[PDB]
Amino acid sequence: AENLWVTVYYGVPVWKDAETTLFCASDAKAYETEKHNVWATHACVPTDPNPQEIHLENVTEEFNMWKNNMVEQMHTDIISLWDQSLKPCVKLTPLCVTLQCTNVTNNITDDMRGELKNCSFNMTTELRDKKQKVYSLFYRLDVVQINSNKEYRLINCNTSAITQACPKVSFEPIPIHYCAPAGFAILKCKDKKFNGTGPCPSVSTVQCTHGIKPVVSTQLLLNGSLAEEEVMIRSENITNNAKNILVQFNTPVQINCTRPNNNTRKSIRIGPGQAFYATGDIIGDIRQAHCNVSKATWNETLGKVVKQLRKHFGNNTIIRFANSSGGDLEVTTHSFNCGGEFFYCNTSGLFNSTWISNNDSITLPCRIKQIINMWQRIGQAMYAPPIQGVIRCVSNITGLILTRDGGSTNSTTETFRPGGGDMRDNWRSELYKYKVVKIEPLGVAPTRCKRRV
Amino acid sequence: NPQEIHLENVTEEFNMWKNNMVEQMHTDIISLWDQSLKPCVKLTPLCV
Amino acid sequence: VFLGFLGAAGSTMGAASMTLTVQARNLLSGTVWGIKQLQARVLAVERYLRDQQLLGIWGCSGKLICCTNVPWNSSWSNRNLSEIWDNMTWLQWDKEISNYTQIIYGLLEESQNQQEKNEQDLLALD
Amino acid sequence: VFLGFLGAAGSTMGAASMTLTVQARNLLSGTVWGIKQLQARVLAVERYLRDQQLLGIWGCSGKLICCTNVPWNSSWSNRNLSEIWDNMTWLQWDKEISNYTQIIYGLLEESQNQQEKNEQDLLALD
Amino acid sequence: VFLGFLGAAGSTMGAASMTLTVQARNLLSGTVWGIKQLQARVLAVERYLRDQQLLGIWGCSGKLICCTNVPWNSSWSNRNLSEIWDNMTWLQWDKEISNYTQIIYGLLEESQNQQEKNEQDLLALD
Ligand SMILES: *[C@@H]1O[C@H](CO)[C@@H](O[C@@H]2O[C@H](CO)[C@@H](O[C@@H]3O[C@H](CO[C@H]4O[C@H](CO)[C@@H](O)[C@H](O)[C@@H]4O)[C@@H](O)[C@H](O[C@H]4O[C@H](CO)[C@@H](O)[C@H](O)[C@@H]4O[C@H]4O[C@H](CO)[C@@H](O)[C@H](O)[C@@H]4O)[C@@H]3O)[C@H](O)[C@H]2NC(C)=O)[C@H](O)[C@H]1NC(C)=O
Ligand SMILES: *[C@@H]1O[C@H](CO)[C@@H](O[C@@H]2O[C@H](CO)[C@@H](O[C@@H]3O[C@H](CO[C@H]4O[C@H](CO)[C@@H](O)[C@H](O)[C@@H]4O)[C@@H](O)[C@H](O[C@H]4O[C@H](CO)[C@@H](O)[C@H](O)[C@@H]4O)[C@@H]3O)[C@H](O)[C@H]2NC(C)=O)[C@H](O)[C@H]1NC(C)=O
Ligand SMILES: *[C@@H]1O[C@H](CO)[C@@H](O[C@@H]2O[C@H](CO)[C@@H](O[C@@H]3O[C@H](CO)[C@@H](O)[C@H](O[C@H]4O[C@H](CO)[C@@H](O)[C@H](O)[C@@H]4O)[C@@H]3O)[C@H](O)[C@H]2NC(C)=O)[C@H](O)[C@H]1NC(C)=O
Ligand SMILES: *[C@@H]1O[C@H](CO)[C@@H](O[C@@H]2O[C@H](CO)[C@@H](O[C@@H]3O[C@H](CO)[C@@H](O)[C@H](O)[C@@H]3O)[C@H](O)[C@H]2NC(C)=O)[C@H](O)[C@H]1NC(C)=O
Ligand SMILES: *[C@@H]1O[C@H](CO)[C@@H](O[C@@H]2O[C@H](CO)[C@@H](O)[C@H](O)[C@H]2NC(C)=O)[C@H](O)[C@H]1NC(C)=O
Ligand SMILES: *[C@@H]1O[C@H](CO)[C@@H](O[C@@H]2O[C@H](CO)[C@@H](O)[C@H](O)[C@H]2NC(C)=O)[C@H](O)[C@H]1NC(C)=O
Ligand SMILES: *[C@@H]1O[C@H](CO)[C@@H](O[C@@H]2O[C@H](CO)[C@@H](O)[C@H](O)[C@H]2NC(C)=O)[C@H](O)[C@H]1NC(C)=O
Ligand SMILES: *[C@@H]1O[C@H](CO)[C@@H](O[C@@H]2O[C@H](CO)[C@@H](O)[C@H](O)[C@H]2NC(C)=O)[C@H](O)[C@H]1NC(C)=O
Ligand SMILES: *[C@@H]1O[C@H](CO)[C@@H](O[C@@H]2O[C@H](CO)[C@@H](O)[C@H](O)[C@H]2NC(C)=O)[C@H](O)[C@H]1NC(C)=O
Ligand SMILES: *[C@@H]1O[C@H](CO)[C@@H](O[C@@H]2O[C@H](CO)[C@@H](O)[C@H](O)[C@H]2NC(C)=O)[C@H](O)[C@H]1NC(C)=O
Ligand SMILES: *[C@@H]1O[C@H](CO)[C@@H](O[C@@H]2O[C@H](CO)[C@@H](O)[C@H](O)[C@H]2NC(C)=O)[C@H](O)[C@H]1NC(C)=O
Ligand SMILES: *[C@@H]1O[C@H](CO)[C@@H](O)[C@H](O)[C@H]1NC(C)=O
Ligand SMILES: *[C@@H]1O[C@H](CO)[C@@H](O)[C@H](O)[C@H]1NC(C)=O
Ligand SMILES: *[C@@H]1O[C@H](CO)[C@@H](O)[C@H](O)[C@H]1NC(C)=O
Ligand SMILES: *[C@@H]1O[C@H](CO)[C@@H](O)[C@H](O)[C@H]1NC(C)=O
Ligand SMILES: *[C@@H]1O[C@H](CO)[C@@H](O)[C@H](O)[C@H]1NC(C)=O
Ligand SMILES: *[C@@H]1O[C@H](CO)[C@@H](O)[C@H](O)[C@H]1NC(C)=O
Ligand SMILES: *[C@@H]1O[C@H](CO)[C@@H](O)[C@H](O)[C@H]1NC(C)=O
Ligand SMILES: *[C@@H]1O[C@H](CO)[C@@H](O)[C@H](O)[C@H]1NC(C)=O
Ligand SMILES: *[C@@H]1O[C@H](CO)[C@@H](O)[C@H](O)[C@H]1NC(C)=O
Ligand SMILES: *[C@@H]1O[C@H](CO)[C@@H](O)[C@H](O)[C@H]1NC(C)=O
Repeated sequence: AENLWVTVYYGVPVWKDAETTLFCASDAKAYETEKHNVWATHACVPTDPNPQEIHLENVTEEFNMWKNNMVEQMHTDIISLWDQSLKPCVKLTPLCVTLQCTNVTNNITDDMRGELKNCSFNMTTELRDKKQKVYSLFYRLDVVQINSNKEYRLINCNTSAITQACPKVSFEPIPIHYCAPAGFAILKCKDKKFNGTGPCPSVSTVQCTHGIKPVVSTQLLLNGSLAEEEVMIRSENITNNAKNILVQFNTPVQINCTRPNNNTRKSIRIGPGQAFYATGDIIGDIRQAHCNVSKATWNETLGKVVKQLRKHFGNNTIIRFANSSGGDLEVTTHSFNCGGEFFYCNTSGLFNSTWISNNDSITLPCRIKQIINMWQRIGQAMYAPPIQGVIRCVSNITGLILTRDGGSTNSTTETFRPGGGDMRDNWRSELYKYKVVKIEPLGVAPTRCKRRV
Repeated sequence: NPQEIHLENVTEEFNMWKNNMVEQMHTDIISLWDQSLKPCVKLTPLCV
Repeated sequence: VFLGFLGAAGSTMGAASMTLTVQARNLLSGTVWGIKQLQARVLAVERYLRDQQLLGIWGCSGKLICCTNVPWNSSWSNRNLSEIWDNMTWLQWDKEISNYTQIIYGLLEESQNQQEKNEQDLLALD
Repeated sequence: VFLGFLGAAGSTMGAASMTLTVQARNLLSGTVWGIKQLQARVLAVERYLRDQQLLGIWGCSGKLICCTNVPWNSSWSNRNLSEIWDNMTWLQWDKEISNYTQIIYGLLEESQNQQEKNEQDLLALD
Repeated sequence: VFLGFLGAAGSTMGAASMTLTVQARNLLSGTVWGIKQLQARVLAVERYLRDQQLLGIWGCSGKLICCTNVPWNSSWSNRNLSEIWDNMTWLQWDKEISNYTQIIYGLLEESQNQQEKNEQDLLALD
């Protein structure tokens, strides 16, 4: 009657923030790409043909892109992905032989600084007796001299071991949907303006996130999700100049990168079984890699960002853009992958501006390295095999990773420079609208209801 | 003591050429071959 | 009307009680990196049977809804009948009673079906 | 008589209804190549609880047999009582109603125990 | 009083029947060497559902205690009511009836709910 009684309810909309083991999902057409299992999609669950997105009316849930565990899980996934793909690959242990290198065949000037080296060296054949006097073609960034002619060595021989990437697999980023197991759910923030942190007015739930391509790059965010309305600015601590500033674009900036060098793949045999893919002679002209950015598009995009920067650093302030301070090549340059090669582009032409309170393409010098050590990993060095023919790629500049200086003089002007390093930031630009929660359907509540005797 | 139940009145269509037990067994024996040779001695320096 | 999974999350408890058979349906749902989902879907059924065990040892077993012979202690956030089912969400409600959730659970599994069923064994022999 | 597992498969539905407790009994049954059976026996209990969940959310829970308050739509292969249980096997029957199986399932979990149990909460308070 | 898990193990069956909801609660409990516990906790729920399946196919489903319509055969260690519940432990009791445990199980799953529930289908149509 007037005295209440408890009643057990099973299936109540009650969830709490937690962390669990997420699995993958990647369409059905992506599995038809085959080519001996490219990247990851091997035993990955096919994406639901008709995904469901339930808009939770009246629900306001707090998100935190900087304290989201989906990033730390994805990061550990891509890293482990890298190792599994290089385990059954050919190890280039006997490639640390003395290299008798020389300049590539061309005609001066003295400012060409070689860059390309024509290295000749000894090599083990199929038999364990007679050697092999074969030559290859390595970049300057791949070699390093050691003290008669000029003798070099691989740049990684004094750092770690080296394994060659298999030519069967490809480093082409394909959409990957992250899903939560039974009893769990993934909430999605659907407001057009959200800095990744705080309460969300329009929250919806999903089982699997949208196709997120694991594009590994620095400074320039490539092939990402475009922002809504005004471009967005996100940071863990704006007042802290040690925290990076993730930028998201509304209109994509068309970028074009090419490799104007018809390379040749020499397949010398380090048997029995293993085989090394050297770089043969170059067919045509000796040209360097470059990236083009439409001057018109970049001017409007940069000017659209600075208008958002004044909303946080004072309305009437001066914003200046400057290149990187220095350090590793992966930090000072725009590192990315296109056609299998690993480019390293000079971004001194994009961040060379000074904004006050109120028709061609921008070419960027790009270097190419074959022996890489991404994710700040020591012990595992991958030698990217040469690619035949001229490589062309067209991508979307969908965001930046900027850093602010400490020289202040704070209430006057502010300087912003490109940063990166930590690849975990790259995932945060796509996982800012997702978070993991667990469902607890057991809820007790009082009512004037009593059972039998 | 295995049990075999004869399903009376039951007529089921078989297909030995479209049977998946074969494709499963085949992938089993192949994987069996590899696991048995993993901790074995590699004759890499026998190509003299 | 069918708002879907977790549909009436922002709705009142009385309104969300109509969507009980929806969150219950999608609660079970039917080389490395493949073991990623295995260890996850194993925890999925363990999480299910855990709640089902509690739902069984109590005076329920039959899911969705069931009544119990336990008086509601006023110390557990003294609200009225019309102030709970028509002015509070399940998320907002679970936040207050969270302190006494473990306490209430003990009064359901121990005090009831251990004393109730044993009582029935005395009533069924005659 | 005990024909065994799947014994009355070729028998009529009425006759095979006597062998329900037989197919239900052997339905759960209690380095690589050893993980072959692990991933299989995990799917075994997930397949079991899946049917048990449906069997629970409906007006059943108690296995084997149970009745429901759903009128049989004539569009679902209009046969007579004596033409189903005494002239058709379960294999032959499931082949026809397969088109409406998903439809019937919805009328059992949603229309019934969500409206029936909620109805009981109104009948048990008085 | 709460002796805890397996508390009344040395106590009489009648006394240990009060501790049924205690051994039932802690029965489910919510790179190599980590797979050591996975394969173990998988067997844990399979062991649970195995007993639950038997507990379901019998005239029980509702756990803890339930009655059945099976006459106690004198050949199964003919003891008296006061000589079992007040002079014997469950460990000592299970040692004697162990010979007929498999026999009794058959009279519960087959003879009862297969003939009892089918009987009810005849009683519920009228
Ligand atoms: C941001 O997103 C954009 C858009 O997705 C993305 O652009 C993509 O660039 C990559 C290059 O890195 C492109 O991939 C290659 O494309 C060429 C050209 O494709 C032509 O032919 C197809 C028909 O098949 C046409 O539809 C198309 O329009 C072009 O005309 C292909 O030739 C390449 O194929 C090789 O690589 C594949 C994967 O690596 C292999 O599966 C395939 O077998 C080829 O490998 C081998 O081919 C030869 C044997 O046939 C062999 O001799 C070779 O040596 C080699 O081993 C490859 O598919 C991709 O198409 C672009 N996307 C689109 C939509 O066109 C940007 O790259 C991305 N940015 C970043 C940073 O990731
Ligand atoms: C990196 O460095 C390597 C060296 O390790 C270079 O490889 C050498 O490239 C040169 C090209 O300049 C090669 O020299 C050429 O060898 C040819 C082989 O001769 C064949 O034919 C004769 C019959 O005529 C046979 O008897 C013989 O057995 C061979 O089968 C010659 O035919 C070439 O002669 C031509 O050029 C000369 C130039 O003066 C003319 O006078 C001649 O008339 C004729 O047109 C030439 O001599 C050399 O063999 C290569 N060596 C190796 C080991 O590969 C790479 O080119 C270099 N790469 C870069 C990018 O710098
Ligand atoms: C192979 O490489 C060599 C590099 O050593 C190159 O020879 C060089 O040519 C350049 C011009 O192409 C010469 O530089 C000149 O220097 C004088 C000053 O002494 C200037 O007055 C010249 O200016 C004229 O030429 C320019 C060329 O673009 C014009 O743009 C300008 O308007 C003037 O007309 C010029 O800068 C250099 O001295 C030589 N070097 C040597 C060692 O001779 C050769 O041309 C290259 N060959 C091929 C086929 O690539
Ligand atoms: C680089 O950015 C451009 C944006 O300028 C991308 O082109 C756009 O691609 C999206 C799909 O990702 C297109 O959206 C589609 O619109 C149709 C319209 O009805 C809709 O039916 C589809 O369901 C889908 O939403 C969009 O139209 C298209 N833009 C234009 C102008 O055609 C391009 O795909 C990006 N490249 C990448 C990410 O590699
Ligand atoms: C490749 O190996 C051969 C050995 O067959 C090297 O030839 C010897 O080089 C050394 C000095 O480096 C001389 O003292 C010998 O007289 C050479 N001939 C022999 C040993 O028969 C050759 O230099 C090596 N090439 C490289 C390292 O590029
Ligand atoms: C392995 O070799 C590389 C290349 O010689 C070494 O990198 C050099 O590190 C010193 C640090 O004092 C720098 O001054 C040089 O500029 C670096 N060289 C290049 C080409 O960048 C590296 O230190 C070596 N690692 C060892 C010896 O453990
Ligand atoms: C980047 O490349 C794309 C295509 O590779 C260029 O788009 C072309 O623009 C020209 C106009 O100059 C049109 O005639 C072509 O039809 C366009 N191609 C396509 C596929 O649409 C784009 O202009 C390039 N941008 C830069 C900055 O180099
Ligand atoms: C950033 O740009 C500045 C130019 O504004 C670069 O400074 C030059 O550095 C080179 C060293 O390679 C010197 O020879 C030049 O004299 C410098 N120019 C000036 C005006 O100081 C700087 O190296 C660039 N840094 C990066 C990381 O790209
Ligand atoms: C990237 O580009 C900048 C500017 O385009 C380069 O800076 C030049 O450095 C050289 C010496 O290496 C100087 O002679 C030039 O005067 C500099 N240019 C300017 C405009 O000051 C820089 O070297 C390039 N590479 C890197 C790695 O930053
Ligand atoms: C950034 O762009 C400006 C142009 O707006 C470059 O200014 C150059 O300055 C040198 C001397 O300081 C002049 O000889 C050039 O003619 C100027 N360039 C132009 C296009 O007029 C400045 O060097 C650029 N900074 C970097 C690092 O590249
Ligand atoms: C790069 O060079 C190779 C040869 O070294 C070119 O391959 C030739 O392609 C043409 C048609 O494109 C064929 O008729 C020839 O038979 C090919 N030659 C060989 C040896 O395979 C290739 O086309 C060049 N790349 C580009 C972009 O022109
Ligand atoms: C290679 O070219 C550079 C250009 O600066 C020159 O200094 C060097 O001496 C050349 N070396 C050889 C072996 O030709
Ligand atoms: C951000 O940085 C400022 C100073 O750099 C510090 O006082 C503050 O605690 C940081 N965290 C915030 C504002 O959440
Ligand atoms: C375009 O860029 C130039 C410098 O390259 C700058 O002075 C000008 O203000 C820019 N225009 C707009 C509209 O932002
Ligand atoms: C900066 O001034 C503009 C008007 O020029 C205004 O729209 C904007 O809200 C201001 N931003 C602030 C005050 O943060
Ligand atoms: C209700 O809660 C109070 C604590 O405020 C406690 O003292 C009291 O014993 C509880 N009632 C019962 C019946 O246990
Ligand atoms: C629950 O208890 C904590 C401390 O144990 C207290 O801070 C909190 O206010 C309590 N909850 C409510 C709704 O009062
Ligand atoms: C029975 O099936 C027919 C389709 O032939 C459908 O139109 C009708 O609505 C169904 N009956 C009910 C009660 O839904
Ligand atoms: C079930 O539907 C399919 C097409 O949806 C049809 O071909 C088939 O005949 C139907 N089954 C029966 C028993 O009519
Ligand atoms: C009781 O057990 C005896 C064996 O001693 C057996 O012969 C008899 O049939 C059993 N009773 C029943 C009802 O089966
Ligand atoms: C159970 O049977 C075994 C032999 O089958 C026999 O030795 C034992 O004594 C029996 N148990 C009892 C309690 O008599």
